[PDB]
Amino acid sequence: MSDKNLLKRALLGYSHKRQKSMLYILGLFKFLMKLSDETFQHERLGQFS
Amino acid sequence: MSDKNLLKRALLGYSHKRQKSMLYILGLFKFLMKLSDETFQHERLGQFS
Amino acid sequence: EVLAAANSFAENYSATSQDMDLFQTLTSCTFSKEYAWKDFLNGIHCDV
Amino acid sequence: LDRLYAVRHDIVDQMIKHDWSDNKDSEEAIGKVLLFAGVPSNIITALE
Amino acid sequence: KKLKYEAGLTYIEQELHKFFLKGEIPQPYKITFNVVAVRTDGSNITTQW
Amino acid sequence: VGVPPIDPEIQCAALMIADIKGDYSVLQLQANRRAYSGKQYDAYCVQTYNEVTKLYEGDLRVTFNFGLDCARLEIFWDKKAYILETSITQKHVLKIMMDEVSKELIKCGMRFNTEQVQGVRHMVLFKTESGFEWGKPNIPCIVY
Repeated sequence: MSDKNLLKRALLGYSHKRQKSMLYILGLFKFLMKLSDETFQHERLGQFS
Repeated sequence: MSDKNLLKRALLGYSHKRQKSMLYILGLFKFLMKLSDETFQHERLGQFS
Repeated sequence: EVLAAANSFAENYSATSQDMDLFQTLTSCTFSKEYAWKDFLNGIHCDV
Repeated sequence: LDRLYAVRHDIVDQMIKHDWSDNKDSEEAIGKVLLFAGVPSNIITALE
Repeated sequence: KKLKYEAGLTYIEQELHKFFLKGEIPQPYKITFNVVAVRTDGSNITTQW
Repeated sequence: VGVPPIDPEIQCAALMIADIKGDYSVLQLQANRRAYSGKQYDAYCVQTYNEVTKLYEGDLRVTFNFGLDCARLEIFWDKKAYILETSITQKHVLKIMMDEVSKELIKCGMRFNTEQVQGVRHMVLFKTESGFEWGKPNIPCIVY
């Protein structure tokens, strides 16, 4: 849930005003997703979110 | 400009804090927007309200 | 009468996603030049 | 000896000022730096 | 010097950040702070500077 | 439209234009702008090769030319010190610069002056995992 809260805060910050420190967090999350989409897809299914 | 500053302040007060007074001011603004209807007032480019 | 009707409408106003999107679009894109000039005026120091 | 330490601190400040090449002969207060940063005066009074 | 100055400047930084959240300033203000203590022999100065 | 300037493949794109298209225009442009290579030795600097030490002796001044940029290297044998100045900031080009400089120094009998520091406040050259970069390194690494 910490990652979910961080992503929610980053998207909230990206709106209203378009800063760079929050788009940095968005890019970090996108990099994490790119790393994740290189292995079995069923790993994300089940277990910790 | 006074209206635009008031609208920005009300929106950024309602955000980051789910206040009531800011919601009241936004309701006033929406009432105005409804009032702008019921006529046509074509509003060509350069005068967009 | 208009003021009273405005109060009646605004007291019971409920937030809407479309209305919030419109207000965000205005205050972030439409009135951008005006707020830029406002920030210009605010962030200037004058010494006598 | 107090004059000696004053001279010591003076040189240890001068050479780092020269390294930064920020021609600030007289050190100023934090409020002055904020006002030089484009901060509004009214919000400075509010934070005061 | 660290404790006192970083306490004050962190207070100022958080005040300015939440004032940006309130929505007057266009950009948040970032503060940084460092202290270099030259030894009385002038040996570690090159390491620090 | 030409080729956008990206260091690791500008020469490669020039090779493309020469080979598949058939016109050696981009190769000529690259040679004019950022490709000279070679080792331009100073006329007044004479080096004598001693076979006993298998090393050269005598003052050396070399101006490496790599197009619009030049690198000047002077060796003071009395002080056993070297001074290198250049205007190249790209990755593999600058890599070739200190590669050639290190080769010249090795042929001259000394090596580079490298310092491991946790941070430099001044505008210097530092080696990283990705290679060599000019600027102020904030990470503990090797600074030439």
